[PDB]
Amino acid sequence: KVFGRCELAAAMKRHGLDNYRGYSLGNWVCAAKFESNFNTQATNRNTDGSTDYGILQINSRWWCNDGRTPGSRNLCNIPCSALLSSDITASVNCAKKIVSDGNGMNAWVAWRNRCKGTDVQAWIRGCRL
Ligand SMILES: [Cl-]
Ligand SMILES: [Cl-]
Ligand code: NA
Repeated sequence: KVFGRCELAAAMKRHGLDNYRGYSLGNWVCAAKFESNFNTQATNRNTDGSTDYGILQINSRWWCNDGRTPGSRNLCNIPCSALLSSDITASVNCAKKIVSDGNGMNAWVAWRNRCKGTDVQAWIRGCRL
């Protein structure tokens, strides 16, 4: 599923991301735009052999099982495929774990490079929230 901006903001808010660990909703919408272009089916292979999955591009080295990342963990206790669903529940639940890990939203390279320090509220402007 490819979300609209406000549609995604609304789903994220309902799943409790607005202000989660102090990150305003616009941070999460911004991260999703640049990680996945709001596409839940987005995948990207990394040099280390891990793969990023879903709307928040969650990586198999640590967070999910895909059966093909030797030596990896599955901290969210889910198959990576769960992160590709039209229903964002699994991605949000796992994202809450990631952002709690120690580095906050710096765990998302696109967030650090394209969202951090910008007017992130702009991502939720105009939305009925
Ligand atoms: Cl694996
Ligand atoms: Cl933080
Ligand atoms: Na894994």
